[PDB]
Amino acid sequence: APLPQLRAYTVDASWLQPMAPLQVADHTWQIGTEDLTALLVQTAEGAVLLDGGMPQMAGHLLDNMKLRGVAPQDLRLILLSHAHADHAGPVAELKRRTGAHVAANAETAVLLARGGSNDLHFGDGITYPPASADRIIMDGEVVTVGGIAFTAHFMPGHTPGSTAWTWTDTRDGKPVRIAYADSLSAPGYQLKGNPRYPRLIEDYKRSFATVRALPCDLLLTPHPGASNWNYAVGSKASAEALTCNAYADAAEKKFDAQLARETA
Amino acid sequence: APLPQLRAYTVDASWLQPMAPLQVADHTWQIGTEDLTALLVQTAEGAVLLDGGMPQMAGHLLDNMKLRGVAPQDLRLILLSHAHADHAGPVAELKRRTGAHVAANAETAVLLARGGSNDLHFGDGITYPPASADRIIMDGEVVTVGGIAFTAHFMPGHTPGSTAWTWTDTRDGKPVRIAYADSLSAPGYQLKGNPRYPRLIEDYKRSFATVRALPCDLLLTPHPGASNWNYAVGSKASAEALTCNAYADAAEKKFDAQLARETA
Amino acid sequence: APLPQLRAYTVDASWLQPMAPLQVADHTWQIGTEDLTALLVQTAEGAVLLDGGMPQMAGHLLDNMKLRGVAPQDLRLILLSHAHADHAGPVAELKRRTGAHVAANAETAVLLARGGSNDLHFGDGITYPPASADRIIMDGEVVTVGGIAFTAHFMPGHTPGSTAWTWTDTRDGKPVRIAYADSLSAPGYQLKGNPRYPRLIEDYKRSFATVRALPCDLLLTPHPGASNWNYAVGSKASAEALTCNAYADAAEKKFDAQLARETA
Amino acid sequence: APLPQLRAYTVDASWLQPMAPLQVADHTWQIGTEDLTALLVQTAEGAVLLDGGMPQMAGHLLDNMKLRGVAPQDLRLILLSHAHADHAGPVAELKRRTGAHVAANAETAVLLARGGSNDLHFGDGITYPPASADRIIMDGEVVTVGGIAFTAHFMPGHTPGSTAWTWTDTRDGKPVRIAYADSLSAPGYQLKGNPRYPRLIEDYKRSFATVRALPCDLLLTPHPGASNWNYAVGSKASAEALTCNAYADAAEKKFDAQLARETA
Ligand SMILES: [Zn+2]
Ligand SMILES: [Zn+2]
Ligand SMILES: [Zn+2]
Ligand SMILES: [Zn+2]
Repeated sequence: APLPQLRAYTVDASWLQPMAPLQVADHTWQIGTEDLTALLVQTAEGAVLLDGGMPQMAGHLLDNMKLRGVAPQDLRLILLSHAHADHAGPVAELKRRTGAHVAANAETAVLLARGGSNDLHFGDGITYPPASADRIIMDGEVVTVGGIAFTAHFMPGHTPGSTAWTWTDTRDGKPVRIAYADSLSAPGYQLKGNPRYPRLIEDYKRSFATVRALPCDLLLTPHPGASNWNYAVGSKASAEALTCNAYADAAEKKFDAQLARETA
Repeated sequence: APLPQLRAYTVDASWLQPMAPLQVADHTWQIGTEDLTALLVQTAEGAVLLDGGMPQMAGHLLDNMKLRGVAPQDLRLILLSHAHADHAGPVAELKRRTGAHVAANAETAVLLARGGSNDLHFGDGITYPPASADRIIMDGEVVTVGGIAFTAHFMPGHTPGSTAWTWTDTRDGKPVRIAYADSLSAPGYQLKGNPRYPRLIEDYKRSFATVRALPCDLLLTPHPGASNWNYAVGSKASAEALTCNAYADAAEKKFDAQLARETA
Repeated sequence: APLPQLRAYTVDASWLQPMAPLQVADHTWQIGTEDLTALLVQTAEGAVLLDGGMPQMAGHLLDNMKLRGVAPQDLRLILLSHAHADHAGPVAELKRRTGAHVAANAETAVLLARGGSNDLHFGDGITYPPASADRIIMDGEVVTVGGIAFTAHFMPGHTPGSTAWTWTDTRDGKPVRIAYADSLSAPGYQLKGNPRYPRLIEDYKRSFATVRALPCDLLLTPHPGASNWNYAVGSKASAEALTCNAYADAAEKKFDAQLARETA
Repeated sequence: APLPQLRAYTVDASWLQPMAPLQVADHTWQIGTEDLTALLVQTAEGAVLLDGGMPQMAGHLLDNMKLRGVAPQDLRLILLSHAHADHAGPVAELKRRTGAHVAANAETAVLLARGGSNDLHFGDGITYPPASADRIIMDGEVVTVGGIAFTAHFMPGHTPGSTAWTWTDTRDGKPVRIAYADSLSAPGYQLKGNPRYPRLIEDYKRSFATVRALPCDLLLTPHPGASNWNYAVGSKASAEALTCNAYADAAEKKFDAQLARETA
């Protein structure tokens, strides 16, 4: 009776479907896949990448950056929503090939440093190549690259270091407040009485109100389905997108229903 | 005109005055100096150390542990209030000579990993040898060593990873709730409008209420003067010690007065 | 055309076949699987573990240690041959559950810190949970635990930080020089003109002579087949075991033949 | 009798005397102090910095880079001779303000990661702010930035990760082979029978022959006095500079004389 073999982290085929760079605003572009968000912000002093998706997406991300006229050495900063393999996967490889830095809070830094291993809920089942954080950001700290200011908003829940990023871009000169909020789900999490996360419910409830008050004109999520985005239709991608109130209120209803059946 | 020389972190002579192990409870001992707290908890499965003081105190700590019949390999865990040089100093040296592990939250871990350098308020002026954290603890997580359970209580303010530790010991069988709360001061900190700590005031106010509600029968602080402890008098050390309400209420008055004159 | 899914590191079923602790000397025991070596050294002051095998072997290792009367807190030190997933796999999990420290050289430390990712020859195909090294050892440095001295012998080749460990045990009082040498193979390695390892051939040739001169009465390897060990037969396990000269001379013949056909 | 206070790492005033950028070749510039070498290499795709000097030199280095028309974001890579405070000091601060990466071998990486603490010969007396390595280089590995190729040459002795860097620049089109070799001294080192460095003598002897065979037309050292450089005289700085043979042969005579009197 041999010990069980290792099992790889497999996802849906739509999570790995490459797409051409879809434009969100004057300086914001989606360069990930159909069901994984990878935001690129082109500035006058360099590019900024928010999340990266699965670890095997490092090559696809570099191709879309070259399509936007962005050399590897032009990527200046990598920002993360939360350090899971399906979002912070190719961060290690992108640091070696682009010369970019990674800015994340302490909780995301320690999770990214160990490659998602020893997860509070998943253990070692979802492990990705480890990467180090070059700058530790605090709640509400502003990060500026090429004149565009990125403000961090801590929303602990899915991970202790979940962060929503807000910045103001333009749409043919007319400004737009973009808010890239993280996930608010808890797939298979032990919500009540978790020894690894005793204050989990208090963090989710405080994060639901944090998402509601985010300065936002266009909402984006790491998984586009959470905010009712459809990258496949291109022009009509942001047609039925949800607000910050609708996204937080819908996630709280699922949280309370999951918390209620957990006690059953 | 040569560049200025480096300056060492010098403290008062009382902070470096060795003392014999002063007993606090049946299993708790003070093995630091007169003005620096180093709590040792002897259990049936090993010893636990809370803080260590200045970096040059590693030799004095090992001597007092040997006086208590504790070999270096018997030290099982090191706990920290906050990762500053005057408390988490000899942590790196103690890990090499005792085989103990360090448990701290993410904010204390990233601060301990870089040896206090790049401080949010002090910069590189107070640098100590770096040490790594072996276990990342969350708010309210319980750590048990030899039957004694240590509960973490996050109180961000002095540092983002300030932690108060509470545990129940005995006094000749009669139990006692000990609460080792961290400092609540802000020496020379920019309280309002700090770009490195935008939510500093919100963290201090929330930490003041956290200290008030701590389960406590005997309060101890990293600096014994903050809780009106006097290690020099030995038997009368805990005579005029402050409560949790008195300690938090007195620190908030100084915080508001400092915040008021800062706006002046 | 979706991007290819991730693939897990699968091995032979014999590499994951648990076995009872097989005795090697008075204080040395094999507690791994049939085709993976995990040496345990019981001393008067604690236990020492050399390698651990696949990452999913952490539970099996703790069971055999309990069979030998070794509690988790009794494991004092973990030693490694080279930081690959099939040997240094459960190191991260064993550190969290045993309170042991890890001693390895700089090259093994930086490879263990990133969980085998960014391998010089394998890339990210063989990734395991990352672990940190607590003590950096040099070539020829002696490590003593409970009176038994372990001497490190650098043999760079399979990995830049491959290390052979030698120590003197007994066999009913009669001493025996045990040498736990690392692998000398190069599976699919680019030997000549490797940009990631320009001095690869010089390191292998210098390592072949290092293995020949190792003080050895009984040779063991991470893979027992390399030294002609057969853990399955129990008593006759060390019957046809190879010497240090035979093991190094046979590995060099395969190295030269592989280097010759590589130029073809 | 209080414990002794901490003492800062003080150096000569000439080690902290700022100087204007002195030109070495068409693309190589000295931007450090009079007695500390800080080489800057301006390419078409960015700048490369070799060493930095004392930790308090980060501001002076950025000023000279601005004089050479090099913005902070233009610094692409930082190379190190050995990770001591008087050479790798401002590396941590330069990474935060320039967005550059650090390339060093495993031994320099683990020494830079702990800020020079726990030195093999100095202990914790010479501690500097810690910095992380982004790329691990091997012996003879080539690093190219903007067409200029930097080849690493391991020369363990002063530190286990001492590295000499060689590259070919020009002098008005006429090429010149520059070799930036590390120090070969051992100030107060225990050469024979050192438990922290058992193979110290073998590494020094092998490093002396390594420096002799370095491809070199102009030699530079971290301390300009070792190679008979005089940055103060400007034009006549490289007048009486030593060769690679003269520098290695003079250092070996001092090594043997120091090794001889150590046995006395
Ligand atoms: Zn997800
Ligand atoms: Zn203090
Ligand atoms: Zn193997
Ligand atoms: Zn020097």
